[PDB]
Amino acid sequence: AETRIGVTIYKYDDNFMSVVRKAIEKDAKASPEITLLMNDSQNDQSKQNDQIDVLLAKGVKALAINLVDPAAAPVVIDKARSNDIPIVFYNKEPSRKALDSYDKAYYVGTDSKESGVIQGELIAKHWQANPEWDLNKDGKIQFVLLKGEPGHPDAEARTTYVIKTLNEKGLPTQQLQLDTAMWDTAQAKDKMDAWLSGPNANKIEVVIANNDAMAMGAVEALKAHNKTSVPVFGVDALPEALALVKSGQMAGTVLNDANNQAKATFDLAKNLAAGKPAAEGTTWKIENKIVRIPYVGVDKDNLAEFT
Ligand SMILES: OC[C@H]1O[C@@H](O)[C@H](O)[C@@H](O)[C@@H]1O
Ligand SMILES: [Ca+2]
Ligand code: NA
Repeated sequence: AETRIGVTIYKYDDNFMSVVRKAIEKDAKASPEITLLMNDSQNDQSKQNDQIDVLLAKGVKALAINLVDPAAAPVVIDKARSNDIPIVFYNKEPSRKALDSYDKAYYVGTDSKESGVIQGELIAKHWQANPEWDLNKDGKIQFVLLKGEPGHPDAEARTTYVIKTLNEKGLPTQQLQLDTAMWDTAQAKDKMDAWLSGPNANKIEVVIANNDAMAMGAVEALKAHNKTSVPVFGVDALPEALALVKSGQMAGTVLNDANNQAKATFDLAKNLAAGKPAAEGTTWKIENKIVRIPYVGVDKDNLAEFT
């Protein structure tokens, strides 16, 4: 006996979604009647759309979709609803209007703003404890920021709220550079290397990255330029970032809870595949069809909890 569930990951080479992918597959092992059909959309929404057509033709009873493009949620909804197939969107949040457009569309993710606020609180905490970080002694944080994908809710909120949080805590900032590296380590290394080769190089006091993968690239570029005392902040708490916090090569990150997002996505998909209320028999709190899993700030104080 078997219930098929189709799953997409927007790109398997995304560091964070690779963690989520493995956690989904691990959780599915405990429900041997489920057969997961797991797909790498390779960062291409048209490929994902074709994959969804195949999954529906192969008789999946639910879809768990990590969109390539958040704006494509209506296309996916239109495909799934033809035969009343439920969708748990996850990690890339569709619009409220898209979620409300189909009774069987749900979302599992995070409060994106919370991660920006926590990151700003972490930067404030360390800035206030490290007066030497104010290289030009002007009382302002001269920073560069590595942004995630334009329009991605986590990139937009982390970028807006890290700065609002710092400023509201009484720490003025000066944005020397702000550009996207598309969540990617190599793009971030190249972008940081360019900034370190230009006129703002010696003015940079803090590196803020919307994720750990981009922070890791910035760390490499800082090392190449012998700027290892410029602090770097990320988001996700990837193992590699936790190792950099331990060595002092990153100042802080924020746990993006892949384990519980994967478990909630799988649990909701499994209930919906059976025609049951989405959170039945689970602890997940659905609020207007959305589950949000808390972020947690991580630095040297609480690092031992995570390694
Ligand atoms: O959608 C993918 C993105 O999701 C974000 O929540 C993670 O912080 C990023 O690392 C990841 O690249
Ligand atoms: Ca300064
Ligand atoms: Na994992």
